[PDB]
Amino acid sequence: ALIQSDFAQGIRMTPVPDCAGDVTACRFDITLKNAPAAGDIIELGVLPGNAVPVEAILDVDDLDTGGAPTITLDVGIMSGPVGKNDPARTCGNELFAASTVGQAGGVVRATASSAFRIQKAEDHRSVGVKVAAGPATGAAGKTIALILFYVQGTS
Amino acid sequence: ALIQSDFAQGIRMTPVPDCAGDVTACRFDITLKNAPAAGDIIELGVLPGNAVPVEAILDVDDLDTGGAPTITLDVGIMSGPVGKNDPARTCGNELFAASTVGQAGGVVRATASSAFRIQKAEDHRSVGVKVAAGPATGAAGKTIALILFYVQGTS
Amino acid sequence: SSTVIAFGDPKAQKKWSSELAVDIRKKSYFESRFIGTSENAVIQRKTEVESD
Repeated sequence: ALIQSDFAQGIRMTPVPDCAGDVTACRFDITLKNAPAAGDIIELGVLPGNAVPVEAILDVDDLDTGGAPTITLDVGIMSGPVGKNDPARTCGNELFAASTVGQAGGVVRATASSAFRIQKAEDHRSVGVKVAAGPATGAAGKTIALILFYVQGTS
Repeated sequence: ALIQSDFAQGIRMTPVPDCAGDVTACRFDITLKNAPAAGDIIELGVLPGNAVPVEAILDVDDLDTGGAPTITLDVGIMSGPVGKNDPARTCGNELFAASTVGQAGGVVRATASSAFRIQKAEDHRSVGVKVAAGPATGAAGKTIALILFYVQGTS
Repeated sequence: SSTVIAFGDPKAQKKWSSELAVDIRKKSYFESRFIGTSENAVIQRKTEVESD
């Protein structure tokens, strides 16, 4: 399922730098109406045209309320254009790989070597989180929030 | 024994902020084609003008592919001009000191107080990588990469 | 964001060149200079069966 954020639909316009090499960042967040479950390709936010992540800070509230929680979040780039409500869209494990932020609601940063090696594209790609493993007891209305530090005009 | 990057020679350039207090980043990377050896100094990139590091994010891959890894990178500010190819140019231990990343491969951020208290200089200063301890079995084609959040117009 | 037409988007116009590149004909050695009905011609023409 696709749980679309404000930025993915386009109601909130994401910031894009003007100077080359400048660092910009807007926190991409949602308010989960329901309890997350495996397969939800949450389209948290969008990476603008010519940008590469330089640092990604992922913070969530306590997304599981069960002993030995299993919920894990994978953050990556998605294939199709932004805002297309088509289930045939796949996430990635680039920014984060089987991270365990949601077990205790902590904050972790990009700790994968592949995070900063993302290559450029010419069109607006969408950064979306996928719950690889379903939680033991899903939470009703907690918030998942990314923070992307992307730079334009890198060589 | 300098292994000069495209940034140091002058082929690939480095951004400079046009406003004081504006974090700008450009991932300084090389692709060294020889297994690093003890005493090698690698000139990743240039810290332009009146700028100071704020956050350093090393992105070295697996440099040791043998048994008990021994490599210990450390970075600093090299003394001489950016472009001179003199082998006798010293490297400090400011941003990282005996950093243990590269034994396994991954990302390590600044964890030494010296990384944030760098002083300005009117010239261009080049950030260098020194391999303090020789690899047990060096890996040939891997890449090291450092990212500087240097900001101009500080105090 | 900022508007981008991208490269593979269906809104990126393309223009076709009207003028054609051609393979120039291989120059034929036996041009009209040689093939002549007169006697002093390398490749004589026999005109017997043209009208008969």
